[PDB]
Amino acid sequence: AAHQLSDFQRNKILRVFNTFYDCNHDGVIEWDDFELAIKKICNLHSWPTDGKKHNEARATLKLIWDGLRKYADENEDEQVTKEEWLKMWAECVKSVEKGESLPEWLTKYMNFMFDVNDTSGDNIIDKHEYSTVYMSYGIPKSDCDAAFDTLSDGGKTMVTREIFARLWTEYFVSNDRGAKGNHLFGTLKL
Ligand SMILES: [Ca+2]
Ligand SMILES: [Ca+2]
Ligand SMILES: [Ca+2]
Repeated sequence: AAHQLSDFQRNKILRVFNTFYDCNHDGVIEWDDFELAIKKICNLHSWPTDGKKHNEARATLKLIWDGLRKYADENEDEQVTKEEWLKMWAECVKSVEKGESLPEWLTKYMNFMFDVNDTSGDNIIDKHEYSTVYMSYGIPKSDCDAAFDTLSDGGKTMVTREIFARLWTEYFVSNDRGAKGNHLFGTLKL
């Protein structure tokens, strides 16, 4: 009585491990991966290392890693493995299906990524801002452009902070292959 992750769900959650959290592709998340993530973003947007954007990104990522460790690092080595990661997500999905909200470190990350996408600062991610960011993570442009149209409902919805936040939740927990949120980090062929 209860339940595991479906193949669908597990693979969506491993995809994000591999592409966005494990920046040195060694199979585990560590503070070292976050430092890398920080360099990557500074390079993308041309932020100087000792600036306030950089320093605010670092501070935010520290809180996020602190919350992630608290949630997932069961053997307390300051390293989160795919094992630790999936075990945690199993409980984060269930808790979400029962009304609870996602963990605070996760919402923090979502809001931080929204901010990273929305370089114009107008509270809207546009198609160019979007592919600029996900293409930097190895997502093909054609899967960025298709995903954007899906996410914005072919332009009927503005991808604001709140819309990004809802889509974000749906990516990680939805078991519906027709959900829009499935394509938040590039088109999934389904
Ligand atoms: Ca790593
Ligand atoms: Ca660990
Ligand atoms: Ca914008």
